[PDB]
Amino acid sequence: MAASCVLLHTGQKMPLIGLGTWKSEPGQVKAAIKYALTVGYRHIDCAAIYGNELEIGEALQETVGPGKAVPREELFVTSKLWNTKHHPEDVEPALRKTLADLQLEYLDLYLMHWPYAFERGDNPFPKNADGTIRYDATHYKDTWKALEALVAKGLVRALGLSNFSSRQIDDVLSVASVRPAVLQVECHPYLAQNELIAHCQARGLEVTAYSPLGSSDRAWRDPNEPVLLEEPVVQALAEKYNRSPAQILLRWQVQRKVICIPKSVTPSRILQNIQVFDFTFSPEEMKQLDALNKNLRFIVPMLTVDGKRVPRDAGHPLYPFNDPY
Ligand SMILES: NC(=O)c1ccc[n+]([C@@H]2O[C@H](COP(=O)([O-])OP(=O)(O)OC[C@H]3O[C@@H](n4cnc5c(N)ncnc54)[C@H](OP(=O)(O)O)[C@@H]3O)[C@@H](O)[C@H]2O)c1
Ligand SMILES: COc1ccc(/C=C2\SC(=O)N(CC(=O)O)C2=O)cc1OCC(=O)O
Repeated sequence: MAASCVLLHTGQKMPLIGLGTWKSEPGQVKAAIKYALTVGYRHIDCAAIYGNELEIGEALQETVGPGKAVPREELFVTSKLWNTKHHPEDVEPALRKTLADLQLEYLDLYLMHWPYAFERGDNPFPKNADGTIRYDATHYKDTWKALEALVAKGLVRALGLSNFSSRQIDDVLSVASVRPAVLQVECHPYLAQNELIAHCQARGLEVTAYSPLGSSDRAWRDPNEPVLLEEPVVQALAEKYNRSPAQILLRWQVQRKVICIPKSVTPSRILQNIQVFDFTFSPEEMKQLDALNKNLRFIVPMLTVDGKRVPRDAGHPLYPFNDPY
């Protein structure tokens, strides 16, 4: 293991650096997984919705397990339950499909991808006549209880939440027999999540930062919005430390003890992204980076409806991002 860890409340050690796999396509992801594991990654972040678990599974079967290059117990694998699978009856089949594709016997962590549900079925984006999303009203508290049964079946070691707000977290905690262990949200110097991180610390949830590098090749970017990797302060620190802008972004987080899952398919970047535990920022440098916070969220679900590109879910009563945190 190249990265250091944090201790989850379950007793699990979670490496502070994991490999993100969103947009890592079938035909490239297998190579990315194998390279990452070889250079010391022991944490992979996956999701059914990314459309690549089948291929990730082939890589893990080659590389991980008895008689292979990496012992299964040394590997931390996260997946996520997609929006169409919030019904208590659909939770186990969804997980078992993910286990099958990944060719694993268990996950180390399984997250509820969003608090709100989509219509049950085999369309991951079910749509109305008008082309807007068709929702299902299963409450996330009922989904949570069904996720708990999976821990009892030995299928998942830990559970957590993705894109939940502080109120929704507290709502889950009021009924949780198995406590969420991790919250995964967008986090980087433009969206520091300071209040939500503090909230999680108080309740025993470790935080994972998704899009820790500003997701710079995300679809339909605003040309007027800044590029986090081009941030002058970041470029300045990169110079000073003889490191890449990406390493500065990741160091800032792991110095805060925030787990980061940067995605890359480029072997050199994969390697450099885990090499963030051999330098330290001064208190003044941390302060420079903390000053960049500006409530700039890059990852907002979007849709094409009637010729215009619109927020997918922003109007939903259960949308997480409306509260202050
Ligand atoms: N829970 C959720 O709703 C959710 C949502 C979004 C993301 N996530 C997770 O978080 C992971 C990471 O977030 P993300 O994929 O949105 O974006 P990201 O990790 O912030 O950035 C990925 C982009 O940065 C590039 N990159 C990687 N390393 C670099 C480096 N060292 N220097 C310069 N560029 C570099 C990648 O290019 P190359 O790959 O071409 O090298 C890719 O274009 C995802 O893969 C996914 O696992 C979860
Ligand atoms: C593969 O399915 C997905 C499709 C779209 C998204 C969300 C996106 S994609 C994208 O370019 N952006 C940014 C934006 O719309 O400004 C988003 O907010 C997220 C998806 O997966 C959920 C995830 O990233 O974990």
